[PDB]
Amino acid sequence: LDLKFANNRLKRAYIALQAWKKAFYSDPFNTAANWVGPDVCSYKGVFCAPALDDPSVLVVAGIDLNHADIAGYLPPELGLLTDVALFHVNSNRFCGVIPKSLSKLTLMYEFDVSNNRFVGPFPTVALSWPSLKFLDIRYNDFEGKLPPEIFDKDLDAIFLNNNRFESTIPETIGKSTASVVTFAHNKFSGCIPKTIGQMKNLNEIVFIGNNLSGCLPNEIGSLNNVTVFDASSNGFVGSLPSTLSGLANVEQMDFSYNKFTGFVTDNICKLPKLSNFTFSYNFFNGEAQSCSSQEKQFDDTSNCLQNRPNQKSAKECLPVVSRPVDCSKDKCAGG
Amino acid sequence: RRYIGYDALKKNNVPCSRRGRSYYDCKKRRRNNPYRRGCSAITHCYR
Ligand SMILES: *[C@@H]1O[C@H](CO)[C@@H](O[C@@H]2O[C@H](CO)[C@@H](O[C@@H]3O[C@H](CO)[C@@H](O)[C@H](O[C@H]4O[C@H](CO)[C@@H](O)[C@H](O)[C@@H]4O)[C@@H]3O)[C@H](O)[C@H]2NC(C)=O)[C@H](O)[C@H]1NC(C)=O
Ligand SMILES: *[C@@H]1O[C@H](CO)[C@@H](O)[C@H](O)[C@H]1NC(C)=O
Repeated sequence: LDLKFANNRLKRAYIALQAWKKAFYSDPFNTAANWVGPDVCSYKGVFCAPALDDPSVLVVAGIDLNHADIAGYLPPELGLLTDVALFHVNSNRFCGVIPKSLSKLTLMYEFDVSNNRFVGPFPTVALSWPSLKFLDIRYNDFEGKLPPEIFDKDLDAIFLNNNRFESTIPETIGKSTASVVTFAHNKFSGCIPKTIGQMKNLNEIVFIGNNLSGCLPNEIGSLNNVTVFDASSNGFVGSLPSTLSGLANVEQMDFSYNKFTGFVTDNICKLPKLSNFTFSYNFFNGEAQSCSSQEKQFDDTSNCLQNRPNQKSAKECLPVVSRPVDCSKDKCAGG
Repeated sequence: RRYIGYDALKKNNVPCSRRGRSYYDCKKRRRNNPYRRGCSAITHCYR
């Protein structure tokens, strides 16, 4: 050791990066060949800024490693890498569970491990970060239950797409400030909790490709300022509730590849902001009188509308009990 | 026209093309300060 740094805090960052360089098993872009020398602020991927503690001293404030296919694991020596808030490590072949030592990153604000080969349970270390507002663990192989403690934190975005979650959606979902949440392409079992409308700020939401069931909890209508609502490729059964007319700000909705029954309401479906309203590949004894004229976009394929084309064989449309589930006495819709 | 809830299904896309900048302040990088947060919610600030 014969190197001196501008401050003592960047000295630990050099220790972490060099040890984390030693954990790089592959780098086709040669983006890590620059990681030699004490002048860390010129390394490719890391960025410096005047420290919020004192503007006199500059510190490594963020790490950005967008696509740049990079392989390896995250060693525990990254705990010395303090004060970083943005960690963009997306679309690179990293592996290994997130180290527990990353809990020392008290200033973590946005954490981007999307499109990685991380194979763990859920990162219970990603919950100790108080300032965290953006969290995406999408296109990863996470397993097990989603802890209900995630929504209790003041988060702004949660991404969980293309994972292997196997529990049910926690009842704590209503406590989240999260503007956008994504549960797509996951094995979420159970029903949607009846605690949604306790959001008051949820903008976008998606439920594509889940093994979810149950009649739709009508409390979703309280989302007055909501933009995207999607429940495609799910196993939902029942009729559409009439209280969804409160979604005045909704712009797009999708309910395809489900087993919905009942009536389509004409009331809310004429919203000046709603676009591309797809309900195809479903069961709907109701009619879409005002809900395929060409001022907006509607889809009615495999919906069993006798007046409309592209319907389903009358032997396939309600050859079973034509009664929908009562959506009463059901544990997911009322008493 | 720009919805990030649907663009999240694309593993390769990012909320900000300009590298280094925070996903909330994805504007011109006069100083490229990682500690500056322009927008508040991640729906009104998509690029
Ligand atoms: C209006 O809404 C409808 C319904 O949501 C929408 O139709 C859907 O469009 C999306 C694309 O925006 C289709 O998604 C594709 O589906 C095919 C299978 O049919 C998949 O193979 C595709 O995945 C490929 O592409 C991905 C992205 O590049 C890759 O990540 C992936 O690995 C694959 O290479 C893709 O998911 C969707 O199938 C249709 N819906 C139906 C019923 O087919 C329509 O586009 C909307 N109109 C707009 C946007 O104005
Ligand atoms: C949605 O409207 C509620 C009701 O006032 C408000 O408290 C909340 O901040 C709004 N959220 C937005 C604009 O996303």
